[PDB]
Amino acid sequence: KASTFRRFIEKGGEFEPEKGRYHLYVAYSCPWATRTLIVRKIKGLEEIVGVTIVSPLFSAHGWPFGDVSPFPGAEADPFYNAQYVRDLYLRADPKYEGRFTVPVLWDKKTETVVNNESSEIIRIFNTAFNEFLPADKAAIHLYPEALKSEIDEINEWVYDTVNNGVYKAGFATTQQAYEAAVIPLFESLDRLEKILTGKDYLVGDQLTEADVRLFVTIIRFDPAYVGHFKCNLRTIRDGYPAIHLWLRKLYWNNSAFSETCKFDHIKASYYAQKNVNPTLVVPLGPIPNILPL
Amino acid sequence: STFRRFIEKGGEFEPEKGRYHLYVAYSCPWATRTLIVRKIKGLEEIVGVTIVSPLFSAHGWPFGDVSPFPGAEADPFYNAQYVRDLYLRADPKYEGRFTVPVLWDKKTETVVNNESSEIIRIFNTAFNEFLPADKAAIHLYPEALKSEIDEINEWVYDTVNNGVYKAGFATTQQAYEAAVIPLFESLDRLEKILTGKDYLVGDQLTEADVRLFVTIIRFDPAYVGHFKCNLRTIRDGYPAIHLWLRKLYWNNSAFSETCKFDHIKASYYAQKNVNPTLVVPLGPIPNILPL
Ligand SMILES: N[C@@H](CCC(=O)N[C@@H](CS)C(=O)NCC(=O)O)C(=O)O
Ligand SMILES: N[C@@H](CCC(=O)N[C@@H](CS)C(=O)NCC(=O)O)C(=O)O
Repeated sequence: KASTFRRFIEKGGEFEPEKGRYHLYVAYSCPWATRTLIVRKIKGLEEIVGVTIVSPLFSAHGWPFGDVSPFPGAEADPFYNAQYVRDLYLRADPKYEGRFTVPVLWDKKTETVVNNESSEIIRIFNTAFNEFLPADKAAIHLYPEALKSEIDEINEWVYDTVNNGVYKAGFATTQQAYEAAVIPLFESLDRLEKILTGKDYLVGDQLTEADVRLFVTIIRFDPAYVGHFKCNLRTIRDGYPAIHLWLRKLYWNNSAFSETCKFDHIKASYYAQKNVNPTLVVPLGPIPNILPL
Repeated sequence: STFRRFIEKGGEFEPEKGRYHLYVAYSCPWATRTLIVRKIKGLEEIVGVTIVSPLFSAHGWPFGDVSPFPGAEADPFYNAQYVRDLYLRADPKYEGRFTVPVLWDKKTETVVNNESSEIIRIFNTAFNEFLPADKAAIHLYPEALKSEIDEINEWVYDTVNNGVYKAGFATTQQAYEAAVIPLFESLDRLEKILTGKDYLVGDQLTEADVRLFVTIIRFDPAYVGHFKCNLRTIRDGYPAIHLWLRKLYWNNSAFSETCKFDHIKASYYAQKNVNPTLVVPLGPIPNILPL
């Protein structure tokens, strides 16, 4: 089901570019939301766009805030005493009938959802706030014109077979559906492994959003997807050395990627999914969550 | 286990060819012990075997005609539908568990022994009169090594053979962690023992290797994922264990001919209480890496 709040932050538009007006609601466990946290740090937007961390322990009413479901690092809603993320959506639109997903890019002025599509939120962040940033941060652009077509091409099959692929495998309820998802997933990892052989970045020998969008899946792979989602033909760390190297360089050499990566949130969210893991036990491995360089 | 008799000249169960029969599941590591030793000792035409379905049911282990699965067999002797039918033929008032392995006596129609650690010891000597000289000479629990074998078996049994189950069937975070940490500590200890060695004890194959093997061969294919025994894998975390394991599997056909990874994975991942989706993962690929 596609996200249905698809607005932008544009001069003269509904959502004028401003400092201290827009706010992200996210779960650290969610790769889609983590995309927006990574790009928020890359672009130096921490004092321009606020963030609230919901509890990673998904509930019968959806994402709870940290007062409802305490967890280290999870926060109460600062603004409306919202108890679950759905309260934000119903505040924005009492008749809303979509899903109550994170990430939420929220407008505090008009009290509505600007955009709840991670792929668009991170593109908003490329330019919408540049006037509020120092020159070096303003210049960063993870979706530049010259590389857009190439980025779109690799994004298309990474999204379908890898970003969504792990879920297609993990949430499959038949053997047939599981196999139909996990095989194209690992074929695409085989392909990414070739593309990344001898390279630090997927596109253009520079960091782009294609890297960000892949990273949020791959960083969760050995710690959660291999076991919980049965994506276990091989691991990243032992089966895919070019991807493994690319992953570790992003994580260990760029604080935007490590400081937004909370492996305890990640593992707690996935392994609390009772329909898949009814014992609710969280495995202690793999050790470590990500190997050093 | 409560049938604990032996096969001895002059005893209740005389050593004979064609009289005793094993009922086993390929998925069960305890039962696989008896299959491995059966082949090591060349007993295939002396002690029969029937393979039950790995698809454990509400009535226990079914036979292959009840719950078909490649390689699972019908009961040849009593049209048994489930393993419990053998136990109840032996003792209608039996109140124990209907476990495999079963070492069965076709003559008196009873369970001689349903304890794997004793079945494989019976196999060291009880049938030697029926064997060629080279098979007869094999003894996997020899007097000179017994004390050392017993020492390693004690903690392998407690923390590794049983440990994977203590971890996988724990229902609290606390109990899982209490089981999985000693499991991997004991793997660390075994890794040191096996560095530069082909065998755990005495530079020769013993029952200690067999009893460890049945757990380790199931480790990357099932225990890591299904039982959350995932601090590290054998193949990438434990090179000395991995080498020992691969030499046994690839160089001694008793260990490969009796290793059915499809049965192994089907049994574990059909356990609804742990894996309600019932999906069987396609990995790891391969089940065991080559030498
Ligand atoms: N297409 C959205 C997907 C966001 C999404 O699916 N988030 C999940 C968490 S990983 C969520 O909030 N699920 C709650 C639900 O679907 O009810 C995006 O990329 O931002
Ligand atoms: N102590 C016995 C254990 C045998 C055992 O537990 N077998 C399991 C399969 S791995 C079984 O048959 N479980 C059926 C049950 O408990 O009902 C031995 O080592 O032979």
